[PDB]
Amino acid sequence: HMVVADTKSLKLLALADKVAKTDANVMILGPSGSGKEVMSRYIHNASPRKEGPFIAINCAAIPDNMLEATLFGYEKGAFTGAVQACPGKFEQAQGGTILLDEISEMDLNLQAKLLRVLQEREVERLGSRKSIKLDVRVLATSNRDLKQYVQAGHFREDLYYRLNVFPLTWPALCERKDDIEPLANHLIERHCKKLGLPVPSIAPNAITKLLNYPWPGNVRELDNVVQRALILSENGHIQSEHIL
Amino acid sequence: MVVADTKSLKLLALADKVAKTDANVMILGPSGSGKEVMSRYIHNASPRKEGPFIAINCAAIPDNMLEATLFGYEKGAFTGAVQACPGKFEQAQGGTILLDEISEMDLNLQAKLLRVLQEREVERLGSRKSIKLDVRVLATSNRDLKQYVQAGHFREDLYYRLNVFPLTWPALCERKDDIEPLANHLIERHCKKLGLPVPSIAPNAITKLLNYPWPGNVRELDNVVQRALILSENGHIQSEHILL
Amino acid sequence: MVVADTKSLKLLALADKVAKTDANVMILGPSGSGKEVMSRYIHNASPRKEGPFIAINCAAIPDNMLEATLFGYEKGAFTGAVQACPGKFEQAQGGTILLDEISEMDLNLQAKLLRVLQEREVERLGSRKSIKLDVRVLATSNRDLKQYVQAGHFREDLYYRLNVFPLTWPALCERKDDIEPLANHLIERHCKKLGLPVPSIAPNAITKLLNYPWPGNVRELDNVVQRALILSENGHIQSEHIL
Amino acid sequence: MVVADTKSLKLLALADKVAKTDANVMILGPSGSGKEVMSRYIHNASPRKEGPFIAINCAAIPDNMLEATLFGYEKGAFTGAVQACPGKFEQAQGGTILLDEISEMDLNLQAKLLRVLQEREVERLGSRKSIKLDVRVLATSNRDLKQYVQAGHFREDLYYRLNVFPLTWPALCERKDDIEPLANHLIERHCKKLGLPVPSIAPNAITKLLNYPWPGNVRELDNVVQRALILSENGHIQSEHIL
Amino acid sequence: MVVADTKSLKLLALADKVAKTDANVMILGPSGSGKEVMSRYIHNASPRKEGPFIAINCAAIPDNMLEATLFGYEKGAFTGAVQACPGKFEQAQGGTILLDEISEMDLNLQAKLLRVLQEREVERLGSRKSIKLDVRVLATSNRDLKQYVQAGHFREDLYYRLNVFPLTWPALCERKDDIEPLANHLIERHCKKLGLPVPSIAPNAITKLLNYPWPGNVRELDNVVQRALILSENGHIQSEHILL
Amino acid sequence: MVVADTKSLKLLALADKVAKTDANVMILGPSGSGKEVMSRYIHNASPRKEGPFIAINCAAIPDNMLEATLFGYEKGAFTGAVQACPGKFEQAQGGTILLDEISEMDLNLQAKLLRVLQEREVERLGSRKSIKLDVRVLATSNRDLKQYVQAGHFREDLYYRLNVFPLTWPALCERKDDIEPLANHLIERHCKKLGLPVPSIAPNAITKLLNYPWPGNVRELDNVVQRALILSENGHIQSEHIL
Amino acid sequence: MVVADTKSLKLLALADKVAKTDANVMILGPSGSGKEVMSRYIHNASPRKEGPFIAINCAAIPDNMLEATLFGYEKGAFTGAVQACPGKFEQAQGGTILLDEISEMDLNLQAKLLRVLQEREVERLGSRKSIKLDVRVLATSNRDLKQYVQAGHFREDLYYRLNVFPLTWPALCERKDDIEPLANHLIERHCKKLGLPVPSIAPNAITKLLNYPWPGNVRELDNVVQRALILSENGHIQSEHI
Repeated sequence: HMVVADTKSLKLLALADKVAKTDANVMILGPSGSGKEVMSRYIHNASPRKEGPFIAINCAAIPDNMLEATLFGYEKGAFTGAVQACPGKFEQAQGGTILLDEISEMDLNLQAKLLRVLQEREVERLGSRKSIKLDVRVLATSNRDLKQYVQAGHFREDLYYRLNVFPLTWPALCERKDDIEPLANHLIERHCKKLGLPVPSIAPNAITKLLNYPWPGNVRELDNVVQRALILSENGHIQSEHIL
Repeated sequence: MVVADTKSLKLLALADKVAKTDANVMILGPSGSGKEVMSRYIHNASPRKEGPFIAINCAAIPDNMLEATLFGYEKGAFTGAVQACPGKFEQAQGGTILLDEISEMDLNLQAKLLRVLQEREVERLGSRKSIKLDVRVLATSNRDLKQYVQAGHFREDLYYRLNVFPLTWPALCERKDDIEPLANHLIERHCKKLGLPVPSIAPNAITKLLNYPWPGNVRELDNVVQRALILSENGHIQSEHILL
Repeated sequence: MVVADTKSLKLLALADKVAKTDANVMILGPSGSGKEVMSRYIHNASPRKEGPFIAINCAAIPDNMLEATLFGYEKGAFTGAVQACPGKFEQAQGGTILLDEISEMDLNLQAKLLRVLQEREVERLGSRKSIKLDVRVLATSNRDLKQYVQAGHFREDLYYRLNVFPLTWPALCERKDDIEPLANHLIERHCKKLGLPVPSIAPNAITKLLNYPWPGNVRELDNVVQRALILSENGHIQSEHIL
Repeated sequence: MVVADTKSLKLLALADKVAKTDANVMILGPSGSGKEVMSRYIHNASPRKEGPFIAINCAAIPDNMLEATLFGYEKGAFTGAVQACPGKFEQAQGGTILLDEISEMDLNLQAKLLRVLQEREVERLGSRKSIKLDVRVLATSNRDLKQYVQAGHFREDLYYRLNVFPLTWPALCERKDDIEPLANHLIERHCKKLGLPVPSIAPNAITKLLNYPWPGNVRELDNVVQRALILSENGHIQSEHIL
Repeated sequence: MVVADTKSLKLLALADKVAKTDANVMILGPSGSGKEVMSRYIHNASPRKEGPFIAINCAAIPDNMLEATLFGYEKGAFTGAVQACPGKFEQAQGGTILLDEISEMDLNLQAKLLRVLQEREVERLGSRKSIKLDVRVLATSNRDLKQYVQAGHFREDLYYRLNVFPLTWPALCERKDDIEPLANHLIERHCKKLGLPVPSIAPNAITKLLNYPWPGNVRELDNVVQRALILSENGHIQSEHILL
Repeated sequence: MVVADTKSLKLLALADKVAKTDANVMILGPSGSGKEVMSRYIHNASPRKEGPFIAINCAAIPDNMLEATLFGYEKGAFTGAVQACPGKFEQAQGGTILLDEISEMDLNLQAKLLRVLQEREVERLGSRKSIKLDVRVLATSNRDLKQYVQAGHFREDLYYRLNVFPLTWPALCERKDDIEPLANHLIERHCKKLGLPVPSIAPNAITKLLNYPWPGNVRELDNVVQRALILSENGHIQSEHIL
Repeated sequence: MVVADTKSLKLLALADKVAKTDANVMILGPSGSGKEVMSRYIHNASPRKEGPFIAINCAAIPDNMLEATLFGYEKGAFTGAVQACPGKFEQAQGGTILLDEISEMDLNLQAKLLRVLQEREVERLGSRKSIKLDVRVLATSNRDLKQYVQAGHFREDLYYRLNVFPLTWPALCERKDDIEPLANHLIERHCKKLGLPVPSIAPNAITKLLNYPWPGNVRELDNVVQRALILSENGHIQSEHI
């Protein structure tokens, strides 16, 4: 799930263990593609809502301006092309948890709607007046300083405070170097199992190579380097290409 | 109805005065400083006590619906007006309406609100029928309205009409003696979901809370207090901007 | 008709003169200096006293309904017009219309008002039918209309027709003798409106009232006095800058 | 009508020469300086005196309706055209049309007026039917049309067609001998609608009027005179323009 | 055209030459300098004299109807095309068309004209039937068309086609000897539709007429002469205006 | 036109080599410099010489109809498409198409052309049916197309597709030995028109024609020589350039 | 394939390695430099050999139809969509899709592509039905994509997914040993598709070809060769860029 070793990273998980027991909103900060995904899934699994549903949406990746319709759902005719009814992500997360990835990418109007969801514990689909009662635990993510974003007038202050009771900052890779190697081995394992392949190991000098690179792209970059290495082929031996 | 600071107590004594009458009351001071309970207090201490109390945040109605929810509308009044709907003024009949963050109303909306205040009548959008009103008006603003008038963003005639009895609700750091009893209250109300309320917080944590400027006022305190309860139960060593 | 300052008394006497005539009267000076007493005073001194008195605030009509309100309209004349509706001029027939804050009309509306004044007729929006008018005109402005003409924002012919007889109602600090009878006056009516004995005003509170410049003129004074009543029934010290 | 300054008398004698002809006449000079009657004069001294006299102010037609009222229209020529309507030229058939303030036409309207002058026929908007015309044309501008041509705002060919016999009506201060009979005529015309015509009385009213430069010309004098009659209604000296 | 000044007479001899042919003729020179008749002179001197002479002023067609007037149209071709209507080229069949002030055609229009010139065929707006043409083209321009080409406002290929044979009709002050002969004609032409031809116009008036630079050329002269007749019969002193 | 200058004879020699093939030929040089003869010559020298020869001038199609006439269209393909209509490529089947002034196609049209060249099929607008094409392509530009590519106005892939065999047709002043045969040919064709063909220009007129630089090339020459004929028959110093 | 420059040979050896896997391959280098062959070489060297090979040039789809072409659509999806139409991904099921000049896709379209790679399914425009996908992706770009990312024109997440294994095909003046065999190949080709004549080529012409920097790379070489063939039909020296 999430295996790690840097002491700083262990402290974060201990922190995550404390909020997990409660139903507080968690904000996960840090660079994108740095592994915030599993920390979210980790929190849900440690929470009383573990058996409930876990729903994730990436607010920075929904095409055709469909973000708002995805979250809130809609009735037929709510907008051009709404040719059927569809339930929102919140409705799907009922009794469980919802992850709102890259939340800083919602427009102000959308933030106002999210704010009403949070304080009212209810949601209404687009083109509908009926409110649907909600029992949902909210996790979110931002790769931005949200306070800064508030002060620049792009993020609502009242929403910032409701989403920020318990911020956890997930470090970049270069400031938890002890997590490289268990991460890399986990990436290998993951990739080979999915392809139905024996999982190889990483020679010590490749490890060193991996430990002494700053990882501008963090884990997304690491996962790339590692998949490339497997192509250059099995049991990895300074088949590690950074920027050569 | 919580306070202890001498400054705040003088304010509630002034509240008591206006409450007796039907005068419009404008509440100034920063957003999320506690205003909403001043207004509920004023209503409770007023002869309209048994009447409805209706509030609206003019800065938090999405989809441009603020005007629609204030005045109500008839079916067809605008695109989406698919039904008739009473406005907030109608609902406050015989009681009190609180217009929070009034400084957000655009000039046209302001001109409509002025008429309501002058005629004690209101018409729904898409209707020519005026409804006789008996409503006590309360309002809040987090900005200096005199200035906003002088900048051409707020009607002068509306400012005076709402300015009979302006009460300024000071920032938290300017009423430091409210911080301890506020923190406590915030603790009990939060725990009031099968949580045994941890007491006061330890004296050193009191001190810590007293020696912080609270740039986010009561909203910030609430965050800090709920965060403290997560970290856990009967607090000592909790967190704020400049945690180290 | 509540004044005692010499400025004001002379003003009212001038107003008594136009009153007897059918001339357009323009009332200048700041808004919220209570120049509504003047226009209603004029109507009541006029031969049209028993006729309707119709006021409209040109600077306070929402949704751009100003034109439709003045001139009236037929069903379908513009989007939203689902009925016929008489204008303010029609309602003022045989009496007086008050066009408060007239410097706010756009130029197109001014041309229409000019034709109304010249032809003594009015057409509703979406109608080609003329309605004969017998209506006395009064108006106000808090702007200098002459400058507004030279800035190209106001028609010159309309200016001349509206300004045969301008009366400038001065700021409160320029008629300090009006302050106390005014203060007493609106105490009385924000007391009679609630049925209870009218309280006294401490001599020192008086001097406090007379020595303030009143940037908001009568509108401001009204606030101060209402506030004084809330702080309760016997003026001693109630005020307008805690600093 | 009603003049005394030799400057004015020469203009009137010039007008008598043109009136006998069918030439287009352009009358220059400031707005609200009395052109209306000089046009009227011209028509009365013309062989068409028994014909229609039709006047239109190009600077005062609301709602962009200038073109519609000039040329007329058929039902549905534009949105709002719910009927057929004769234009001003049709109404002037066998007489005279006055286009006051012609410099206010946009260029496309000018091109249409040019055609009408050339072909002596006119077509209603939304129609292709031409109506042969027998109409004498008079016109005014308060601006230098020649410079207006050079600024690109007025058609050269239309300027020439309308500039056969331009007559310049001087500002009031440039013909002071007119001011006293003008005042008198303004008073009577105004009192003629109920009251008895007072005299302007000796100078101290007259010379006061005479030593003022009248930036607003006769519209301004008209106002001063009406105001004076309010101040009141027999004597004078109570003339106000600065104060 | 009535003239003297040799230079004018030289022009007419050039005109007599083109007239006998079918070539396109461009008449240059200021507007309102008597061009309109030189073209009619060309028509009458040409073998097409008995045929139609058709004139359109490209700088004077209101409501953008120039293209519709030139080419004609079918019902519905544009909004308000409520009937069929033949173009000017159709009406000029077997005769001559004068395109006055052609420099005012937009580029699209010019391309259409070019094709008419090249194919000797025309098509009505909103139709694809081409009508065969047999039409002599005359044009005028009060501007330097070669430079207008260089300014990218006039097609080069069209420039060459219309300028086989340009005739530059000079401004009045450049042919002083035409003035008196023209003047009398104006007087003669006018008293024609009325009474006895006044002229006998003092010689001092002639001199006055001859020594004026005529900024407005013939149109100005027409004005002065007409004005003169109004001030009375038998020209003596006349205006331009109350001196300078 | 016979052609004689040394330069030109070599270009025609090059044209003959590429004519025997199916290669796209691009002809550079100034517009109106006789490129039409090069294109025609290539077709008549090619194996497809008996097939259709279709020319379009991309810089001369009004109403933005260039794409429509190139590709053809179905009824309804666009506002005004009230008919099906075959494109110029279809009409060129088994032969040759000349795309004159190709540099004028917008980038979207260029991409559509590139597709036709690549797939050797074409779709009419508003259709999605492919028509197989056997058409040889010739093109023309008066721009340097490489530079037009580097400026972002022309597709690089399209440039390379059309650039296999570019031929630069020289300006007139650069093939001076061609001026006299050309001049004679121009006169001769023009007079085929019942006019007897006027003899080969006086020698002095030839030298006059030779010592001019001809900024307008053949278009300008044709202009001059037609003028000369009007200054009638048999040419001397009837040649005008700038005087 | 068709190369002899050792740099080129190393490139193919890498191509062979990635070919046997299912990884996305990105081919960099200048446009008009022969990426075409290579994509195809990979396909034919991969386990998806006999599956369909589908190529689309993202820089060459007119009328803004790239999105429609890629994803397909139902009738009524956009204006003009008068039929249902399968997308390129559907056509490539069990095979390989080549996305040429991918840097040319807009951000919205990039976000849809990302979803296709992540979820291994595709919706037609104007439909909610997801088609399960089994397709190997190849891509090309003549731009430095990392910098395109840094300039904000390309999605970072999509960049990483497309670049586990970038291969950079150098310009012709970096692989001068490829030039002669390539020119021969074009001669062979462009006269196999004729009346089957017979080829040739002269020493001094080779030198000419070898000492030119080829700003247009392969595209320009092809013009020169075709042109030279026209200019004769045997031997040479008549190679042109004067």
